Amino acid sequence: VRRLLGCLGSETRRLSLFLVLVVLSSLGEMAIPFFTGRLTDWILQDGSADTFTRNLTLMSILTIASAVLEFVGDGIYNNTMGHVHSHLQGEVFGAVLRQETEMSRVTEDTSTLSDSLSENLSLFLWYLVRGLCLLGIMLWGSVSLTMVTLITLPLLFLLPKKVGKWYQLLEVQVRESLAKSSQVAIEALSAMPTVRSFANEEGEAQKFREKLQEIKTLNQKEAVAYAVNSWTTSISGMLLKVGILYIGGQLVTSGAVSSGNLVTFVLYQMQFTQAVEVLLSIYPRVQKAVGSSEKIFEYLDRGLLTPLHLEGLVQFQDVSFAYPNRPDVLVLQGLTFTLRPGEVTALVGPNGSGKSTVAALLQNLYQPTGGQLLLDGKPLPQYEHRYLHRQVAAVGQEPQVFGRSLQENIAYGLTQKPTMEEITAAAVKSGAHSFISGLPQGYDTEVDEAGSQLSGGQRQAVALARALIRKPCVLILDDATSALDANSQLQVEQLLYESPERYSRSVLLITQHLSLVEQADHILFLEGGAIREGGTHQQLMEKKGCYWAMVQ
Amino acid sequence: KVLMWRLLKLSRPDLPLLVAAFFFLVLAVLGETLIPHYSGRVIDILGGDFDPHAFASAIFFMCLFSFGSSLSAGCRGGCFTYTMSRINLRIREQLFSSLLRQDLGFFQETKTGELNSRLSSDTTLMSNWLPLNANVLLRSLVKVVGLYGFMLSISPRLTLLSLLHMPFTIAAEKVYNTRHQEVLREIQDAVARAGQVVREAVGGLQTVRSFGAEEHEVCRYKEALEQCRQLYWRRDLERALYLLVRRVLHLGVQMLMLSCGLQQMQDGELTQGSLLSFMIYQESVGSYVQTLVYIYGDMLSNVGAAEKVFSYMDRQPNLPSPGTLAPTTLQGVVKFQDVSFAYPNRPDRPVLKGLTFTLRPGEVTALVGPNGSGKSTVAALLQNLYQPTGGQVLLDEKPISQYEHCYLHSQVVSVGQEPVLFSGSVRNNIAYGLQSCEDDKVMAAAQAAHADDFIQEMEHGIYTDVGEKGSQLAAGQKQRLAIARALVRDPRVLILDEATSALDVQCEQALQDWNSRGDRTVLVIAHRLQTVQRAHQILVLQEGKLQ
Amino acid sequence: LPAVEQEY
Repeated sequence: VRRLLGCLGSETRRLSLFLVLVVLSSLGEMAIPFFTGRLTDWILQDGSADTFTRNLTLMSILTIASAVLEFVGDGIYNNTMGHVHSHLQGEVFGAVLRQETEMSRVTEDTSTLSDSLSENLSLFLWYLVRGLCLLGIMLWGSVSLTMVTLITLPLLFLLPKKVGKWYQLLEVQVRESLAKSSQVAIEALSAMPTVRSFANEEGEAQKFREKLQEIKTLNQKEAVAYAVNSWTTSISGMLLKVGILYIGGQLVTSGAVSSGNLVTFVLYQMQFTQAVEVLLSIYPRVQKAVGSSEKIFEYLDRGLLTPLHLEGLVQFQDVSFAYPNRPDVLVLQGLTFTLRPGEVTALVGPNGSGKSTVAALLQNLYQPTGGQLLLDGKPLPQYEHRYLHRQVAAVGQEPQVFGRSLQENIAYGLTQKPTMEEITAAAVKSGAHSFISGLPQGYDTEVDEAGSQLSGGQRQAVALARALIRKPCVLILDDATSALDANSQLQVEQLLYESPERYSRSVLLITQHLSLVEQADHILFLEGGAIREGGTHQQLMEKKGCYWAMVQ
Repeated sequence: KVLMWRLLKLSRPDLPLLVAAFFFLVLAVLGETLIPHYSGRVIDILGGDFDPHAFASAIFFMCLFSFGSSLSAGCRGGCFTYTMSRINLRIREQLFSSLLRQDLGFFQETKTGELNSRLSSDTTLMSNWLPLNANVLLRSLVKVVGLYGFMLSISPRLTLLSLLHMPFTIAAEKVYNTRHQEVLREIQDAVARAGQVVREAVGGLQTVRSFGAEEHEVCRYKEALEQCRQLYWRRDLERALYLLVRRVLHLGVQMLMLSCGLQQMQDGELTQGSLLSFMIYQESVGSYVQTLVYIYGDMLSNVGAAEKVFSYMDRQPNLPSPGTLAPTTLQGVVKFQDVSFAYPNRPDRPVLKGLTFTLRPGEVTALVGPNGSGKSTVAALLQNLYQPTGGQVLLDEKPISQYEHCYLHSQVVSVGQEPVLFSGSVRNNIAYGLQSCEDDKVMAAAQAAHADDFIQEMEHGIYTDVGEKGSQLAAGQKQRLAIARALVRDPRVLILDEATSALDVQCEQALQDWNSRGDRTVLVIAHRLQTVQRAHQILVLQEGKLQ
Repeated sequence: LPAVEQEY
């Protein structure tokens, strides 16, 4: 039923020993009052008969063991708690990433639910054993007072909860109404120019006061219930302290128990009061943590080829594409495009008409919405994920680089990091080294996180440099022409065409770049989800195609 | 600092509670410090005799005094939590009022998120100083002084041992209170870095999934998390060790404590009843003496928060002195001479440069030219929101600053391209700002703005509610509402900005044909040439200069 | 681990 205990299987032996250390410490602490009754009785009924030395010695040793065995006790707990706590975080993070591209809050709650449960659970274990073992020795002193103590205990359990229900309702109501009152003020402040324009600066003050008077009358009921909540706890604690003493007095005067036995119960009962109160206080907190943490378990329990470079062959057969939002969000269909090594191509079409999905589909990041497709004559999932990812790479629709130096930011995912100078050399080839050399340490200077070190002018060249670092046999791009200066990007496409990679590799970029428009060896375009155009811009215009119609 | 004095002075209007509550505090402390004294007295009387006359009397008074303490504790606590409320319900009223007197440039720099945290959350800390923090300190301090009096009453030879040991605990407490906070921030910095790793991954995941690069992301997190685990383990290990030294130091008293007491017990000047009162005194003093030094940290936090609020309380606005003139009638003539302005947050870039132009009640003036939408400053300058850095603007040949603030905006109104609306009924938004308006007057204004033609579809007509910031209504409907908001005020100088967004020429001509535009000055600002069909004069704005 | 004030 409950799933919160599923992770305890990896360290069962550690916790079992921890329980043994807790019970050992719990018994040792009880010696402090138990002897206190015994020495007091010994001296009132007998002289300085040297019996106190042996009795007192046991008091020191037992409590020393409790403190020492406590420290060795919890120190094992948290050290082992952190080790499993660490594993839990990585797996939960390791699970969320394993999803589509269609969020950090999921790691935030487990970041605060774990510590809330892990600390409170230790407190409950300590005090429950201490509470249990306190009853074990307290029952060995007098069977009459113990029965008295157990009878009055539920009143402390019950009455504060009944009264506390009245408070916890009112405090929430005040707090939520206060948020509403403060929220109205922000609505005026956020639209301040309009307020000053219409001279309602006094009206907003009046409207704010009106919402505060409604809270003032509510507070006058909040304070009244505070006395009864305080009066309930204080009287209940009192009414047991007097009760045990009086029932003790009749018992001891009857001769059944000695005066000292009553003394131990006085100290024992006082310790019990805080033990039950502390144990009950943390119960709502641990209850909230375990109940809320069940939501995390939804996320937790949610090929032969190893290419170093792609073979260049690609094909399609009635392929279809759709948006991740819903199956009815199909944006492409009837795709039959094919590719071969050495082919240079360009793509264009309506925004959102499956162009982005096709690029993602070509990278095997998402399964086709229909039809069939293959790469190098083989299915896309027919290769190892890391190797298939290294088979072909593409520049994303939003060119950016990670928060790392240009000498190492391009080595992501690669099994062999290239040389830092070679990384700088790749930046020179892509032209990013022109701005990269202006860094505080050139290529060695770390770039800002999420590509914040430079604008789109250098970001587009950075994406090309990252692709140039891999230098795959199959390349692709989507909307890369709108990220930086057109002339630099057009020359970059021309540089790729003039490079010897024009025979050792192939590429197809979905962008309206003029250089790729005129230098394309082939092209294919879609309209309304189906293929409806292709070829070079000049060739299509000569053939009176869509390019010629665009001249209107 | 002296800042505590102003915070203290603020609570003086609530004396009929503080004085009474402080009386109950004394009656609660005295009622509590005496029950241990009678507790030992009962067990001492119980030994060596069977005297109900002494036993019953001892129990009765012990029951009475603790009962009085318990009743006073509820009353003492009850009064202060009410005083905390009335402090919180007074600062928020005053703080909000002070903010509304600030200049517009102040709100351009300050973000609403900062102010909301400053107002809604931080003002709670401004109510926990006197009602809560002053108490725990005073309640504990008077108890510790009183308890040692009863300590001295029992056996002077036996108190001195507590006085020697106790400073050792506060020395350990002082070290631990600072040491664990220092390490806690060391955890926090590592934790913040771990969150940053998550933030980077989630914002650019499409780059990551282009490769099997998810391995480097978990390696990023697993090693940052590894630092957290090591830093975590370092902290609670010290907490556990600090617990041990304090726990064994408890034996440093009680082991020694009984040795002197039992030796004294046989020798004299002590009885078992007298001892038990001391025994339950000792472990209570250590708890309160630790709390007393503990609460001082919260003293600085709440007072430290006071510099946040009172900074906005005392910020002197830079607006000119409020105007006083209010003529019976206005001809609505506006003239400009060499006016120039720059934003306070973006100075030394004059958006407008030495402008000069004049408007008349019987004509219509149109403003054209992109200017990077810098022509909007004329709309803001005319309503006396900002101030002309150079030159001055004269309305009816008078300095606009001399006109009373309430009266001025009852004659000159504007409608920006962004129809800002407030939560509440439509009937409330149309007549916004006015002290009172008849529903009959709104109907004519609603019809004049052609807004009544669609609002009647809504429930209850004009009294239909509107979502916050106009979330419930459409933009085309929102523009009409703002138009009615201006037409209902019977203005003499109208300012319409980018009316071509949803209002056609015929819709705009209706506004231009009203009593506020039929013989009153109206300024229209747009980018298209459609304004040339009816504007009397044309001003083109290029690079902050009119040609 | 024992307990480590909010009372007014």
